[PDB]
Amino acid sequence: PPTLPFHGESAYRTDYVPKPLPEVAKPVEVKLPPTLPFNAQSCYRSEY
Amino acid sequence: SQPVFASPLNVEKRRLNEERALMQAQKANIQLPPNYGDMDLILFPEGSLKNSNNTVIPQSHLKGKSVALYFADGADPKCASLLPFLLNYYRTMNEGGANQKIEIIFVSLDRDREAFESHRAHMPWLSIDLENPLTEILKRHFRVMKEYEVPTYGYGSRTGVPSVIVIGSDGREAQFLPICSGLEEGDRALLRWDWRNTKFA
Repeated sequence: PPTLPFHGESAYRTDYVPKPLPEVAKPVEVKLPPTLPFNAQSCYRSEY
Repeated sequence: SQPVFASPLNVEKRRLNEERALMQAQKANIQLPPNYGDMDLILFPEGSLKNSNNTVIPQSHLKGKSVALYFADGADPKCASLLPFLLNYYRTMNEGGANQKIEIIFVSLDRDREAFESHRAHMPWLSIDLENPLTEILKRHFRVMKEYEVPTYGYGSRTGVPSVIVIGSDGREAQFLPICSGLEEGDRALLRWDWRNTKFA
């Protein structure tokens, strides 16, 4: 008589394989608004 | 080294891969023997697969196809019961889309040439020549047999004839379709096919 060869693979042996790592490369590139150039052009030079 | 370590496809793959790795080693820090993920192989040779019109296609034609081997026997009553269900699944699942989705290769456990050809006349998908040793290599690789004739190496009989095995590009056992296994879902286990997740790349 033959031996029924043991096929069997547990939960811990089956149901996860090493996943590919998540592809993350994205910073928050913020274009700076340039400082709005200032003429609240003062009193002395403004009127006299 | 998947699904097993002791299989002829695996040992030939190991021999070819670390022969090539050693060759590049004296041609050039390199790592010996190579890691299994680094290892690559050709799963089907040039003249293995054959369609319903008896014209050969190479392995590169299976790309983008959720492909599965079908170990089958002409005279087995499970296979005779399963074959129309697999046929209609292939038919409907492939008809209902604007893209090819699943593809089946046929591996034969049948006794002889005439009965193999009579069985193959009913299958509308790809198949492997019976006297091609690739059938025996795949049977020993995925551990399928009707009865203990070839000695398994402390391993098990993963399935009995018939079976549907979703495979990968490197011979990975992507998922089991439980027709005759520890789960025993006859003719409706086919719906467990995750064709989105598994593709022959």
